[PDB]
Amino acid sequence: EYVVAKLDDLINWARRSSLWPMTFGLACCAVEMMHMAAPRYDMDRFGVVFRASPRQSDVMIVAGTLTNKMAPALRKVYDQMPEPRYVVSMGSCANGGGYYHYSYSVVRGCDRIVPVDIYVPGCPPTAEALLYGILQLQKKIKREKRL
Amino acid sequence: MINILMLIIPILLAVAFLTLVERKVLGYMQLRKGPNVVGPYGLLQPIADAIKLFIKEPLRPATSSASMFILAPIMALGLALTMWIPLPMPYPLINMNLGVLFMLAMSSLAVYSILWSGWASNSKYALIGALRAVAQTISYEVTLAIILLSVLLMSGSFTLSTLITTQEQMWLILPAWPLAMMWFISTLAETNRAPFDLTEGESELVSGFNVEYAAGPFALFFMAEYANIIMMNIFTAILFLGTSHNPHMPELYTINFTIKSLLLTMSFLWIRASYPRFRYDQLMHLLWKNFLPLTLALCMWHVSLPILTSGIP
Amino acid sequence: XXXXXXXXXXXXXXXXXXXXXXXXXXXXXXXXXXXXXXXXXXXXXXXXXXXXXXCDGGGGALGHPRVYINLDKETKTGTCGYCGLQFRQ
Amino acid sequence: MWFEVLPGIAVMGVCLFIPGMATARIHRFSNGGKEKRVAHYPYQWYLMERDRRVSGVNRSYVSK
Amino acid sequence: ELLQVLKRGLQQVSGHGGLRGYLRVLFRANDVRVGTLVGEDKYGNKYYEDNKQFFGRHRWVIYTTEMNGKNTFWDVDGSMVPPEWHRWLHCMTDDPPTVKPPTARKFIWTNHKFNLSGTPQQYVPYSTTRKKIQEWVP
Amino acid sequence: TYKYVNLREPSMDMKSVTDRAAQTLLWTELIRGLGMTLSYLFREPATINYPFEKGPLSPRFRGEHALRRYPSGEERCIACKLCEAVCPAQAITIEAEPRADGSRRTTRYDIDMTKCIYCGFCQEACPVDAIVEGPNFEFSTETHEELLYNKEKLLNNGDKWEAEIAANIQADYLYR
Ligand SMILES: NC(=O)c1ccc[n+]([C@@H]2O[C@H](COP(=O)([O-])OP(=O)(O)OC[C@H]3O[C@@H](n4cnc5c(N)ncnc54)[C@H](OP(=O)(O)O)[C@@H]3O)[C@@H](O)[C@H]2O)c1
Ligand code: SF4
Ligand code: SF4
Ligand code: SF4
Ligand SMILES: [Zn+2]
Repeated sequence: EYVVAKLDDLINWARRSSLWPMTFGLACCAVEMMHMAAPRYDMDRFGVVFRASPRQSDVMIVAGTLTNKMAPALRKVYDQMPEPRYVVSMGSCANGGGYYHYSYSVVRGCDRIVPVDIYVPGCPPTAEALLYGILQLQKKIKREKRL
Repeated sequence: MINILMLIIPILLAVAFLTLVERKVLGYMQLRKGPNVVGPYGLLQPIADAIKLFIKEPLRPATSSASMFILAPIMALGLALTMWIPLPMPYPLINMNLGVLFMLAMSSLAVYSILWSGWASNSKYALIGALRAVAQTISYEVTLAIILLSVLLMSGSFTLSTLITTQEQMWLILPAWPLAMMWFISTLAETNRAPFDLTEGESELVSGFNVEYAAGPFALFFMAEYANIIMMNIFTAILFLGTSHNPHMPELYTINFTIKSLLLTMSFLWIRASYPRFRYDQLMHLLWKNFLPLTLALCMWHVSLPILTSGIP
Repeated sequence: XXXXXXXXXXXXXXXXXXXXXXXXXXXXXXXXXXXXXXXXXXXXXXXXXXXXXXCDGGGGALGHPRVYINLDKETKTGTCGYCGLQFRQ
Repeated sequence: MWFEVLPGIAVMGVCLFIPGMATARIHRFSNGGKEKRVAHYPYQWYLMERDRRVSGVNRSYVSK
Repeated sequence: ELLQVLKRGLQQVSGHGGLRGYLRVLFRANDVRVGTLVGEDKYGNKYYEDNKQFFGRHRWVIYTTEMNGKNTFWDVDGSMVPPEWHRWLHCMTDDPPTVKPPTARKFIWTNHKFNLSGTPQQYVPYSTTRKKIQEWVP
Repeated sequence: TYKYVNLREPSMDMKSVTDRAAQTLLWTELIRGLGMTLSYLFREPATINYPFEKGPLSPRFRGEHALRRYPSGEERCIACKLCEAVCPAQAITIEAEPRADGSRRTTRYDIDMTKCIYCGFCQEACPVDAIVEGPNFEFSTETHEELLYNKEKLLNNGDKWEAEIAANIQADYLYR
């Protein structure tokens, strides 16, 4: 009744505590994604530990432009993730092409390939604005399993 | 028996609380703040990973293998945590008839954890990280036994209980001056968080015994791989350190033994951050080509010494 | 002004008997305060002496290019292109 | 600053401190005199066997 | 040298709050520091400043508990603090309620709103044009 | 100019050979490298935790788009299709109809965040200075529909950032 309701929040507290990102070296957004590891604006053991390998991680951050050559590649990586998974599409390329969009190769918005939970709009995604991409992620995890 | 159960549960916590040090000390080495948000100083984060990786994370490999693969994290913990038993400490759990023989045999048996993870995935991508892990360990098992023999002939027999009593006035670092420097390198034979290390970390290649494993088996691998780092740190603090014995007061020994080990516990993470990987080919050239003739020359030297001046247990 | 559905802002109809609009139901629809140009006629008209006067929003600092308005028609209000500010005499 | 580093060391000064004290302080309840006998070779093993046989009966190691 | 370092930590805990106040700045707040405070802010933000420490740093500042209707003391975001982000924390040197005057317009929102994101009453898309009209009469 | 990377062998005889051999036999210079990060551990980290502390910025900075208004009401945007043409992503859309009687200012005004590379072009191209870029960071949505801006409205709701904009534009007129 009360113990059951608090135990579900305790499991959700583990995702609120720590989430491991994926080092998607996809574009210029990946350089600012490296700035999350940079000391001045840090999530290093604040709630983020870089390790790579899609099998171990909990959150994958799509960091830039995706093309038709990359659409089969990213899709199965998301499938290689453990079932409690979150996708953060960071940048205008990740939201529907920086420019592009009306281009031949670029797939529009990532959502055509892989579903996204948290959007970051910033081209040069400022590390200040990037910090929401992990903090809002933890805030969005509220309730899991009622019955 | 209560002692064994009082040497797994608090020991798994020491491997858990290692994750703090793995990014706190390593963090300040790189001038960055580590654990801070979760606890008072991030102290609630290491215990949070046990709730994170086991209860919610579900993966099993695709093409896989049969019984093997899931057999490997059982082989990871069930051979590396057993290493705590022959340890002399203030008082050992079942003091062995010969001490260090069980320590050397089970350490080589602990290598199989990264070996059976090669056949975890039938695909060839995972076994490259396994084949690299063979040579990065197979060569360093030669000197690991030889440098032991030079220390063991200097002081007592194979029994780990005699190694505490032999250091009453001075440490074994000073007589075994080049041999002590070797045990900062030879200890990193097993896949440990280091600069020398083995095929386990990412950097250049895919992560060995991690790309095939999930989260749950993969989480169980870290509870064994980082456990070996403490094990080598304690083992160096027996063979080379000692300071005092005192059988009457165990309290004076337990505090003094931990400080000596903790200074070495920081030293491996000091190595990890500082230096790049030695390469697959060139690590085979550090030892064998260059260090093996040096260790055998010191082994030749340590045979003559008890004959030159009386030194027999 | 609002009728049955959400309030209209800057002349925009919601839906005729609710057919097209359905997404804006769980989440509340946005609304701009004073968007019907009610604040446009709220500002008092300034008196002039010259035949033509140059308009400015707030000098060179605020975005307003210089426009000359003729105040000689008498019947006409006389307003600039950028502002709804009226000038007499 | 070291005021953040030291709680990471102090938490290790409790958990790693356990296996040393837990092995030693358990000898109070297990044996009469806070000591477990070292075996090594049959000579020291025989002394324990005759001790349990001679009027200790049930106890393995007992004085007088 | 060693005596002054331990005394500096004890004075920091004694100055800000006390016993119950120090725990609130340790469990909820990431870094604990005491200095000068601006004070005056909408909803109930603390806003601290005038600290040396390091380059590009202007004290703890701290977020308010229950700003509009969220009712959270453990959870905090960048939605906190009113129209004052351009000063004290970044860019400008002058303090928003002490020296720097805020410009009046009688059109800007009086009460500051936090970003909903997942919560109801959030952002929405809407049509603009009336389009081509179609008519049919009996 | 030639700087030359080659040292052409520092060792020669007796004293210059033995010290170069001593560092390769044991370590020394690796212990010297070990001491390099020792001092780096001793010095304080330049780290900023976000939920309380904030990072350094500039008086002119671009984030989320918001359109301005005159001190005595009225929409500052005049509807030109100017900023539409400058836009490299073509994220901004504009269609105009006469506002009741007299004034002729906007009907459709959508700025898609699916595109937009953040140039400051539309901030510079605008003659009336309608779109003035504020120091925004917080924007996170569940769907694309919630992300892209509607017909003004949410862009008109930039009043919560217009107080900072008025302070920032004081550094803009007679540039810096
Ligand atoms: N075996 C077959 O394949 C088969 C054969 C012949 C006909 N059919 C017909 O085809 C349909 C197949 O559907 P399915 O079985 O694939 O659906 P399903 O997997 O049972 O999924 C239904 C979803 O609706 C929610 N739901 C249903 N009843 C609910 C309740 N009383 N309270 C709260 N949540 C409720 C559940 O959410 P929660 O999990 O969160 O509660 C669940 O996610 C059936 O309706 C059946 O009539 C199926
Ligand atoms: S959104 Fe901007 S910064 Fe990110 S990948 Fe695209 S062009 Fe580069
Ligand atoms: S924002 Fe400026 S340039 Fe664009 S239509 Fe409006 S007034 Fe013209
Ligand atoms: S900043 Fe550039 S891309 Fe964005 S709306 Fe303005 S002109 Fe278009
Ligand atoms: Zn005007």
